[PDB]
Amino acid sequence: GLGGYMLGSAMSRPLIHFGSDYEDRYYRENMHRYPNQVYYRPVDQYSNQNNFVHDCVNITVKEHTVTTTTKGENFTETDIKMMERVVEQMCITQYQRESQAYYQ
Repeated sequence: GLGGYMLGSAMSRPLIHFGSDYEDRYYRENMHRYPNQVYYRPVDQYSNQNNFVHDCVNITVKEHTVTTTTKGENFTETDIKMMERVVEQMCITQYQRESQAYYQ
């Protein structure tokens, strides 16, 4: 269905904290297990951030999980937490960038 969407070219990874130094590696070493892009629609027709991010996270984390399970990989509950937060941060980033270029 992502023909009816947009996909961002490769993004920054933020360095999200979680609460253990163990998790600093469980994120940082593991970055390649989480997406480097996010799927969306632009601010055209869909000027909100809330359901924009929540649906970007739905679409992207679903699609990325399928793309994992079709390769017989899996994700821990912590992996979903990271994924969700990175994916939200990357979506927020893109939307804030295009929103600012609209707010001008």
